[PDB]
Amino acid sequence: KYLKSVLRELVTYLLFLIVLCILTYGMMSSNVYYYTRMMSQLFLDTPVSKTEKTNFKTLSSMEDFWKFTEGSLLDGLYWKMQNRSFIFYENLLLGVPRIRQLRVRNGSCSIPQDLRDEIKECYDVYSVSSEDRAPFGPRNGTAWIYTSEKDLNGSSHWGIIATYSGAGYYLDLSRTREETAAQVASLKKNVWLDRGTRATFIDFSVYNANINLFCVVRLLVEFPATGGVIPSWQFQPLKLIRYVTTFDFFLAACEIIFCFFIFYYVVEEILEIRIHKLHYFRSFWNCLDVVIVVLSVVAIGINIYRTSNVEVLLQFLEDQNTFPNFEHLAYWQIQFNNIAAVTVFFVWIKLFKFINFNRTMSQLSTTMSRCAKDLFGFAIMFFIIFLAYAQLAYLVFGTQVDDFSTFQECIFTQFRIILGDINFAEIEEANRVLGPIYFTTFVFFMFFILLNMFLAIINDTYSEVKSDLAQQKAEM
Amino acid sequence: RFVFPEPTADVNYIVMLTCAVCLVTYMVM
Ligand SMILES: *[C@@H]1O[C@H](CO)[C@@H](O)[C@H](O)[C@H]1NC(C)=O
Ligand SMILES: *[C@@H]1O[C@H](CO)[C@@H](O)[C@H](O)[C@H]1NC(C)=O
Ligand SMILES: *[C@@H]1O[C@H](CO)[C@@H](O)[C@H](O)[C@H]1NC(C)=O
Repeated sequence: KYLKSVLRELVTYLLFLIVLCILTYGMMSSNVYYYTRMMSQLFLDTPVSKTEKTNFKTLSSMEDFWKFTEGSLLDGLYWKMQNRSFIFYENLLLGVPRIRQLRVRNGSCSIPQDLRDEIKECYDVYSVSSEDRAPFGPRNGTAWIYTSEKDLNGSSHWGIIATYSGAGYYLDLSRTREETAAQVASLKKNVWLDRGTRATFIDFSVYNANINLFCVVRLLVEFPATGGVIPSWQFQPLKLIRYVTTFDFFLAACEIIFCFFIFYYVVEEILEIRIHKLHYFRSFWNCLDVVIVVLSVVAIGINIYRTSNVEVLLQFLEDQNTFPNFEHLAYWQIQFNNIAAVTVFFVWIKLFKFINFNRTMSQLSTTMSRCAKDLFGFAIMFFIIFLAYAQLAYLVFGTQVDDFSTFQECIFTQFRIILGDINFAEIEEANRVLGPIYFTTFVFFMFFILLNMFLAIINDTYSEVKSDLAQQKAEM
Repeated sequence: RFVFPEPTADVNYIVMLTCAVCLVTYMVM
């Protein structure tokens, strides 16, 4: 046999690949790019005021933030129509933007008594157990009163320094600039960004009715306890009103067919595991199917969890003078994309099983497979030295370089050096004794010696495989 | 006479390293 059985097993895979490709082409269009590009350039690439050149992307002080919040921010939220506020005369600013603050309390840490004459207070780094909850300043509104995480429908964020909660002191802004500017001025006069503040969030969203794509915008600013400002941004093109055009029904039908295909595969895998050979995991061709089906079922579960959860849109459509809460939907969309992008990768990778249709491809596959059993040991022995260099660099230079400021950053820096991108022109300033020594040793031992065993093993394996397959003709 | 602290998120690397060493030595042994 081996032919009349594989032909069905091949066409069933080809149809699966076609459906997956249709889905991938469907979700990713070419209109999201320019949408997000203009949306980002409107807020990030514009100076706070015409008399300086410090944009939100390069904030450096607590004072610059106030210049930003009344400035390039208000100028890019409210556009006078030739009341509603269309950003680019196409994008609709639905709802109102909301600002929020996360801060810690006075006396959150301890100082020694021998120098407790000059140090009058300390503000410890942000922690859920050290977060202030008392009302400060003038106790008028929601901007000076703590609010629990469940009363804001919020969640965690996982910023750059730490993972911030969903609570804090929040404030909703108006619809016209005339009142939003007054509110911001009121916040700035009665000092609101004190020394105790640790994080600030700004959130809003737009519609852009021409195409059907919501865009949710979040801006984070972090204040480390050691001083400084760290900005971050996130623009997400969500889509929530899918069924309008025929292509949408086409995509839904392809999704249904995809679910049917994955159900078929899981059934034929359970049948094979139970009604046939047990513990068939020494193949790498069946350990790939389980990964694909698990990733697919996780993606389907996430889609069912998220798509069926859209009542927040209905609540916003009831009254459209309140802040819409679309933060969870963007997070789940990001998670769904991160899963689909890996699923399609493995689906494409699986195609290698189907290419043995002549001598050359078969022998290349044999060489590639036989060369994996022994490359594994050298890969481990090489990665051990790689991590040794990584930890050495992290311990030595990981305090002044900022390219080695984190372990994974050290790994990426080493890989970039391997590609030939990073030069040590700053390492001497970082260190003059152990800098050039480390650089020379790394670029000599792991680029002239260690990196050639990979070539040697492959070269020898291919040579012996070809010689064996040629000798396989002296017997026949 | 008991407490479920869960106060912070700053992990203590000493216990993690000790446990990792104690399991790695067991595996190799
Ligand atoms: C912060 O606390 C310190 C002592 O804990 C005290 O001086 C005061 O309550 C606060 N500091 C200032 C400058 O108000
Ligand atoms: C706070 O409330 C007082 C009295 O209720 C009012 O006079 C003041 O304008 C309000 N706003 C402030 C202090 O920012
Ligand atoms: C949070 O969710 C509740 C649930 O209905 C909603 O009434 C409320 O407006 C939302 N926002 C806040 C700030 O409570």
